[PDB]
Amino acid sequence: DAPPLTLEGIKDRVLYVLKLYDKIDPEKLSVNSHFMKDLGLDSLDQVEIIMAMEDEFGFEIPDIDAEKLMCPQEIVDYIADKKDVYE
Amino acid sequence: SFPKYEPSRLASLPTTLDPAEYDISSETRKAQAERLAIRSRLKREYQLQYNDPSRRGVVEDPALIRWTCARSANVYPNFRPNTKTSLLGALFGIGPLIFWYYVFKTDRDRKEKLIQEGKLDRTFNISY
Amino acid sequence: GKRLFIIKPSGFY
Amino acid sequence: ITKDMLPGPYPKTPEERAAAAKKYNMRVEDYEPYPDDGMGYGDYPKLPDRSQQERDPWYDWDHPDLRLNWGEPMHWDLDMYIRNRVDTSPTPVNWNLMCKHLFGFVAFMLFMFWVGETYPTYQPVGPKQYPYNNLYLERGGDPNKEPEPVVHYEI
Amino acid sequence: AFLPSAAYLTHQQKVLQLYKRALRHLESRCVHRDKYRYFACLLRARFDEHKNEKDMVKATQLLREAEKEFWHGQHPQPYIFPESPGGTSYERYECYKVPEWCLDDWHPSEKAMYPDYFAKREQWKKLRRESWEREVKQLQEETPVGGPRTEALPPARKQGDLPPLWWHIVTRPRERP
Amino acid sequence: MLKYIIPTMMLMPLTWLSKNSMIWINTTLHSLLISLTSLLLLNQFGDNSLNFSLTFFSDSLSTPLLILTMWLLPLMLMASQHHLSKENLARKKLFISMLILLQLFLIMTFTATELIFFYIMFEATLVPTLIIITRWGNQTERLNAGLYFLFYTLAGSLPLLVALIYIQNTMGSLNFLILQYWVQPMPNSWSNTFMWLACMMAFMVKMPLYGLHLWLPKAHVEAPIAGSMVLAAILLKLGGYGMMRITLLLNPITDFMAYPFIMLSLWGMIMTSSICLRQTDLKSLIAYSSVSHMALVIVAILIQTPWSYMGATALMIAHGLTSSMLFCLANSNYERVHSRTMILARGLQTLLPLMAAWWLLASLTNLALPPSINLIGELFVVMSTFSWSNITIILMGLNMVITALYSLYMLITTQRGKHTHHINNILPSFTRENALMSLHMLPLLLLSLNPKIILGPLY
Amino acid sequence: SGYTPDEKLRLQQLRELRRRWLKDQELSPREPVLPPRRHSIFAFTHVLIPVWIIHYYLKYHVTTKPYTIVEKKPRIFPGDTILETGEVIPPMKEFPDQH
Amino acid sequence: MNLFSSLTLVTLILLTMPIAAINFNTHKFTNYPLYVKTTISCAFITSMIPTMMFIHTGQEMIISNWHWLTIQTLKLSLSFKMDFFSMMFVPVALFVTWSIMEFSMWYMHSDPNINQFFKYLLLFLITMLILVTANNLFQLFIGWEGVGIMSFLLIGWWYGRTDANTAALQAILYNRIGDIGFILAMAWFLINLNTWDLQQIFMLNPNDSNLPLMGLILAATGKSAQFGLHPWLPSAMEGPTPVSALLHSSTMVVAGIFLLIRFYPLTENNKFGQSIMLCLGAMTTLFTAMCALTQNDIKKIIAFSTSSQLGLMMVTIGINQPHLAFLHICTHAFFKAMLFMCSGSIIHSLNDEQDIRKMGGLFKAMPFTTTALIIGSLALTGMPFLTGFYSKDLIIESANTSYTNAWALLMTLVATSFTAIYSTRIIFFALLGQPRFPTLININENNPFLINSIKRLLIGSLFAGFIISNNIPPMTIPQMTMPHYLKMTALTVTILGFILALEISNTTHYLKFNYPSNTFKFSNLLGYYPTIMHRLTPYMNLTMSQKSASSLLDLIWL
Ligand SMILES: CCCCCCCCCCCCCCCCCC(=O)OC[C@H](COP(=O)([O-])OC[C@H](O)COP(=O)([O-])OC[C@H](COC(=O)CCCCCCCCCCCCCCCCC)OC(=O)CCCCCCCCCCCCCCCCC)OC(=O)CCCCCCCCCCCCCCCCC
Ligand SMILES: CCCCCCCCCCCCCCCCCC(=O)OC[C@H](COP(=O)([O-])OCC[N+](C)(C)C)OC(=O)CCCCCCCCCCCCCCCCC
Ligand SMILES: CCCCCCCCCCCCCCCCCC(=O)OC[C@H](COP(=O)(O)OCCN)OC(=O)CCCCCCCCCCCCCCCCC
Repeated sequence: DAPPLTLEGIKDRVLYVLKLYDKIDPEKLSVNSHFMKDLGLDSLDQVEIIMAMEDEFGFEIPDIDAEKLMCPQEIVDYIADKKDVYE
Repeated sequence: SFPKYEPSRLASLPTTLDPAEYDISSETRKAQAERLAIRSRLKREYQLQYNDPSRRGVVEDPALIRWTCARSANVYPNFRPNTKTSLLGALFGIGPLIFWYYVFKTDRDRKEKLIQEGKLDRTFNISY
Repeated sequence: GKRLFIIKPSGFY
Repeated sequence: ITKDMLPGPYPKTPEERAAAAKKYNMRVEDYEPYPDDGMGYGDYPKLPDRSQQERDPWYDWDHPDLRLNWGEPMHWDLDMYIRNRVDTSPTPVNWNLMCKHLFGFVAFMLFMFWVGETYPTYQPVGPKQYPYNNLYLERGGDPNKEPEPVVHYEI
Repeated sequence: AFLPSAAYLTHQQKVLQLYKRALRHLESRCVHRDKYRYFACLLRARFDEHKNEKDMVKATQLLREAEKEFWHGQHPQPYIFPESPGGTSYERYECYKVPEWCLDDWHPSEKAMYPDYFAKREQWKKLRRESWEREVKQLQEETPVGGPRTEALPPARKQGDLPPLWWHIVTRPRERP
Repeated sequence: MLKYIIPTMMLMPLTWLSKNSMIWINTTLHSLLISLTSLLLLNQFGDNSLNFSLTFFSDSLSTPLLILTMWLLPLMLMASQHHLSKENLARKKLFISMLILLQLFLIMTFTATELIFFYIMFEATLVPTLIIITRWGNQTERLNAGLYFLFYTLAGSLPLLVALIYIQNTMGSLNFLILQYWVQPMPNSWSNTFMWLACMMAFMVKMPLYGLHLWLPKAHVEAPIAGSMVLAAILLKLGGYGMMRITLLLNPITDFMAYPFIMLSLWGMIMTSSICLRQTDLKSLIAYSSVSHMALVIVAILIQTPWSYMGATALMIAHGLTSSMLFCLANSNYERVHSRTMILARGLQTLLPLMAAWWLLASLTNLALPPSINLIGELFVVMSTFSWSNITIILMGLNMVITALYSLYMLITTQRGKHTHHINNILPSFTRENALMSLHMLPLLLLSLNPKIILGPLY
Repeated sequence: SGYTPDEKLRLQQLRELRRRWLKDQELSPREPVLPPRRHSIFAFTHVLIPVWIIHYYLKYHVTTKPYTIVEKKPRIFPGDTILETGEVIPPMKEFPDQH
Repeated sequence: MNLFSSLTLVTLILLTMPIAAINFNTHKFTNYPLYVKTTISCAFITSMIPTMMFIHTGQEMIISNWHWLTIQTLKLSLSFKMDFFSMMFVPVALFVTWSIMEFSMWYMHSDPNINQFFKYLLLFLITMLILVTANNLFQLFIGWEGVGIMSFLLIGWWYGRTDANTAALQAILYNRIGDIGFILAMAWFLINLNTWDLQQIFMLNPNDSNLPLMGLILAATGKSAQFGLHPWLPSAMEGPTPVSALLHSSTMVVAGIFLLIRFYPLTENNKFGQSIMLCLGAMTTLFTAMCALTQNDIKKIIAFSTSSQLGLMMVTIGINQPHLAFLHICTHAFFKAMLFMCSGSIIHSLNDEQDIRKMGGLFKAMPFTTTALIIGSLALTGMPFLTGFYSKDLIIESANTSYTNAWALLMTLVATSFTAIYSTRIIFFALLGQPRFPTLININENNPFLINSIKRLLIGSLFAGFIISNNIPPMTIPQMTMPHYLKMTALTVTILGFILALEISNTTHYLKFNYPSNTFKFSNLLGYYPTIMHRLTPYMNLTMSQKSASSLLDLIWL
């Protein structure tokens, strides 16, 4: 039960979610692709992506942090903060 | 149109349905900025003592000390006997005492009258 | 592997 | 702690109100006391009676369980509005509408049980018949007296 | 309303939070996933109908009756995540989150049970105590007159220094002890 | 009783001739030996009380209060020795001397054959208690309590003195043994009404009565730990002992003079228990709990049935042990966090598991968990007051809800929840503190096995 | 907008320190350094010796006292044989059969 | 004789021996939960022999073995009543507790306070078998308050969480309000009958027994979560899953029902007490089953299930059928403990997920859990010749054919339909359909502890009604003659509930979004009863506890 999360695992799962998203092409998506400026998404799309992260990992990101996560690396770093990875 | 939410004493109005939350005026900017400033200053004054290694003890909170001193000490020296204080200290002070007095006196007079008339079933009542 | 230290108060006394 | 951070009497002049609002660590515009009827609150700030359950949970609190900060002037009934106790939070249904639905439901169920007790349902049978004079010696009848004959007949 | 950094909510933040709460309460209303996904694109269309509204007073009013719409259509018991506040597993392990200073109160017979751990904890505490006065004198020259305006703290500027007010954030207990 | 008074007095040369590092050990040892000696008072009989001399006697009412009194001194010496460590040695010996003198006054207050010797020792117990509270109370702010002590002297002990001198002139004696056989009925008259108030109001304030309890959440707060232990454990019970002696002479006028004060207690335990739900101060909460439990003893003495006296003396012994342990737990947190605020230090079961076990056990005895003698006393008083009036069970049972409510709240606030972050001086439990909690609780639990020795003279 | 460069720098520095702390919460292969310290004995210690104790208690201290163990007398039917007497209970009346 | 009383006391002393073991410890344990589970298994085996030699002859007795106190006419002795109720409840309680502890060795394995958990659970078992075997009111009050306090300590197990402490204090509050009536009954029997012993109460047989029976009905209201004092049993799902499984479904919450079944010679000669029990039980079994229709936490739904079954137990006491009510207790223990165990197996498999709106697709993922959940739901609803058929249907077969409050019967039938509704609601949202849980599947159940622990209660939930109802003697006359529309009542109403709730469940796949109705808002916010009274009655206390009590009178005037 309760498997350990790794930055490889969190990275691969966040990118696995974003590669199943029909406004992000899977060939331009990188680990530092900014949502508004580099992938060209809306703040509505950004809220849908953070809600997809909540659907993915089974917890909630609050809105004061959901309004600032603007790359997949910030998502991986935030889940690393809230899950204590690489003990 | 829609049912308007009714606030209550135990059901407060939400932050979203209050109109004054949607104030955009600069005086609300000043009030919110001064509240953020006082809160940030008190937060900093707290966590400089909290994160200090040389302190090992209790970060004393003068708002908490002030709250306990208000709940204990400040009750008598700011009392003024007037109509409101005397009537409210006579309602909940000698009201229910008189109430339970007449209730228990009535029931005990009834029970005594039934016992001295041979009415109350006191058959197996030998523990008392 | 990857055993983690559990911080707890002193159960000695 | 010393005296000039302790509570005092009711603020009458506005400069005493300003000295108290500096003492209680809040804005002078928000600082209102309890009204000086003589009930002994003193110069304590009348906070607007919000339960601590209502607060922001994700906010970085000094007291996370209380949802309270250091130096913040607490509510007068802060022992009462903890999350183990009295809540004032908003509800999906209105307060009076809840009281009306509960009272109508409870009183109507009481009235329907009174109606069903008024009109009881049963079986198309006679009474249950027991031998030996309605079981006289079994039900605690004395052996010296003899009751009336309780005789049942075939049908 | 009540936030650590900003003293208010911007209108953009209010729109995004109302959209998120509407989708969450909708998913509570609309349990199945394809059904919620259909109504979710319908609600995304309803939110993108007036995305390009320039008038901030008209957008304020539209947001206000959108809050009335959301309050009229809310679920009574929405889905709260278990470790989210209001959840069933929320703050469950807080009785297991012992603060770190209690390790200082151990007896030396059980401190000797973990020699490498406390031998490293000594230099952790050494690091903290030679970082403290440097980060205090960092904060005293950057804070404006009247105290700091916002609750956010500056980072470590020099190389070799540590960020100010860092020990309880770094040495906080794990969420699953 | 002179095999107990003389060792208690020999504790004075034992405490003044002891070496400076040995004065706690010697007094604790010899007071524990006196407490072991104190079990010879259990030579009670089903008809006769144990009558030692012309001056001292012991029935089954005075005997358990004597054993509790002689047991309370070592516990007070353990509880009060930490916060007197930086004290002067001579002042420390003065503290121990005032404790020994208070025990000396109490153990011949409870055995007083004659009632004016009871009055002299009864009002003699106030002076070492006064000096202990005001010389070692760590802060003294008594602007309203001076006028209340004046009210205690006016409405209390002085009419008792005039009334006892009047009985001395009328009956010719104040021997309780003689007054068992020479008691006249006290009929309905105004002279006998002021006679009843004079015989009762001193002990009404000593219990305390509701409305007259204004001193007790002050004198418990402004005191050291030994003072609060002896106030909760013994010095309230002098009022109940004196009522159970003096209500022999007050028949049958008590049968209609009890009706106001019974109301004052039956509603009063509804209020003070409710007051415990809104206490910021933990020590004040335990004080109002003591008022809420002594209200039942007031009712049980005033209704004067056998079951009520049995329940009242069992409740007195049980509440003495329980509330003394509650004040000791309150001090075992106050010596760490240096404030009595109950919302300051929370979540202490995360830090002190065995001490939270002691908090749990003292709370369960506080809310009368059966078969503890708290519940036996509570229950027998409730049965007797049901025989008094069948409606009072409501005012009993509602109290028995609120008595549970603040008992676990005191457990939930102090021990459960999230720990307070900015408090880092929470040390582990000293063996002294756990020994103090066990020497409270384990006698209280063993008395559930054999409760017949704490059910008074008419068991 | 996201974070400032100051906030990203602070989160990166705090994240490095946090990962160092969490990695340094690990254990050594010697840790914990501990100090230097019959198939059915359960049914003997927990059952059989308590059955001995409780049988001694009930046989020689409880039933030797009056009315301590009171038992409902056994249910007597027509046709039974009494062991204390030797008396055979007669049967019931012959049945007025229904079927 | 010498076998019966000896093994009777050996069971209770054997249950107390691991408490001495955990209190006399110095080492770290060689699997103390296995030791307690082995002890309770052997205590089950020990208590089987007095039950079998009760089924042989009907042998009941009293063990008044230790004289404790004599208050002048009241000889309080340590007195154990071994009757039909103890002989059927003790093996069922020990069997259920043995399955709960083999469950807990899997479920509570991550808890570092596992020895404290098994200690507290054994303390609960000891206090409960003190309750159900007591011969006087005082020892029964000991066990009564004991299961109340162990309920407190096992609700507030995660004592850092605010909601767990809140629910535990709530449960203590409602139970002490029931204790007002229990102490009222003790007071009445001591004054008017000079006894707390059951034998002198039953032999004197008072006629003016309305007031002690009102006290006992208030005690069962506080204890069995009847209407007015009910919401602590849904609040008490904040504790761990084996706590809610053992205590608050099957063992503790039947003790108010057991208190009223224990006093059946007083209720059978008081029609007013029967009518009040019938009305209160029908009100509770309506209300809690109606609240169960619109909930989404699975522990809440199964707690409303067990409180509706307790209301049905109160109904069948109220028709003067106490032995059918106690057969329903012994029956209900098996499948309701198994339903909580299977729900918690889903919860632990789905990483602490309890909300049914994020479940589904577990028919083939958790096959044994799905099998046992379907068997537990069908035993709950009254599937023919499962265990829940052998009591509950008979309850309806005596609720129709008796001099009954008609509206109480109609609400009993509406409750019988609602049981089928929420049972197939659980099977719909949790087992059927397509998955709704998050993406990292850690679904697993292949531990012999979990599988054997659900397996033995599965054997119970299949065979135990047949075995017990063919091993218990008649104490009433079973009413077996009724018309065919009246014999087929409970089955048809249950199948109508299944059909109505399947139509409700197949209206959820439709792509429509309706505004919430007032019935949905009423039943989802729990009849508005925990929303108002949990705010209003504290408020009117605590302001009155501060303004007038502390500040006005007892700091200024007096
Ligand atoms: C004369 C000879 C008599 C011999 C028999 C003994 C008679 C009773 C004596 C006293 C019994 C209690 C002793 C232990 C409690 C105090 C210390 C403590 O907390 O230890 C924890 C510790 C175990 O915990 P831990 O994990 O090691 O550390 C603590 C944890 O960190 C944190 O702790 P935790 O939270 O994990 O666990 C705490 C837990 C918490 O559990 C609870 O709170 C649950 C308790 C309430 C519900 C269950 C009980 C309900 C009532 C029914 C049972 C009683 C009647 C039964 C009779 C039949 C039915 C009528 O408490 C217990 O487990 C205690 C078990 C006993 C409880 C008794 C009832 C207390 C409730 C309040 C009063 C109720 C009415 C009065 C009862 C009187 C009984 C005689 O125990 C020990 O280390 C034991 C120390 C030695 C004990 C000696 C006992 C005898 C002392 C008397 C000496 C003189 C006579 C010589 C006899 C010597 C015999 C060896
Ligand atoms: C491993 C432990 C077991 C011990 C192993 C070593 C010894 C070997 C076994 C043999 C033991 C010795 C012989 C048997 C014991 C002695 C028998 C005997 O006559 O003893 C005298 C008496 C019997 O009572 P009695 O009737 O003779 O006298 C009572 C005393 N008077 C008359 C003054 C009131 O005492 C005992 O037996 C004590 C043991 C009792 C067991 C139960 C204790 C429960 C405690 C609960 C406290 C609270 C109660 C609340 C509830 C009350 C009711 C509602
Ligand atoms: C068969 C006959 C049936 C008769 C029925 C009619 C009689 C009974 C009437 C109902 C009485 C009980 C209901 C009212 C009190 C309920 C109090 C309670 O349970 O409070 C719970 C509350 C927390 O509840 P909740 O909001 O769910 O919390 C989770 C999220 N916050 O917790 C809190 O807020 C904490 C509050 C702590 C202080 C409590 C103060 C109130 C005390 C109430 C005592 C009531 C005594 C009644 C005595 C009756 C005597 C006859």
